[PDB]
Amino acid sequence: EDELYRQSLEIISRYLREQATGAKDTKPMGRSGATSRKALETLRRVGDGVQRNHETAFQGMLRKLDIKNEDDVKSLSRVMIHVFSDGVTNWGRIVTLISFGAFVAKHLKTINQESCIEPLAESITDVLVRTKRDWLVKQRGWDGFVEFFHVEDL
Amino acid sequence: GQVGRQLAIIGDDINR
Repeated sequence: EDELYRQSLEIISRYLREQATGAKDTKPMGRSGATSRKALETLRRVGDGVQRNHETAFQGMLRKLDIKNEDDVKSLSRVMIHVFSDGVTNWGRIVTLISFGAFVAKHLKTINQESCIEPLAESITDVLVRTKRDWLVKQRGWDGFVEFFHVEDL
Repeated sequence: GQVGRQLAIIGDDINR
């Protein structure tokens, strides 16, 4: 039903799955697949950098959240709600959540919780699309994401 | 610290 949900889930799931399994999903994208490819490409470049540049904090947050089963993923939806509780929404926060999602999904695979990556990607999508839809739509959705992080030429 | 706050701070950095 919700295209934004679908597309967000597609992008976030692919990134999380791809980051956890190390395998890029060759399966074409659904709709707004141009956007989603570029969003995923953007997610890789920015997301991977977030995980590298904030790996110590991500490890700390991961140890703190202690995400080890599907239930624990709820605890992450809470944290993502907490992210936005100051009323501020921006792509940096959003990509950081997704990046942390990928960080968690990696850890999830090391512990036979690959089954939790889809819930994980789901909860991230849900938080974003359920609670920040208006902002997302206002930012032109994943096109705004791609543009926001687009590396301009000289 | 609270993970959310921490995440927001990182996010606001990534936003730059």
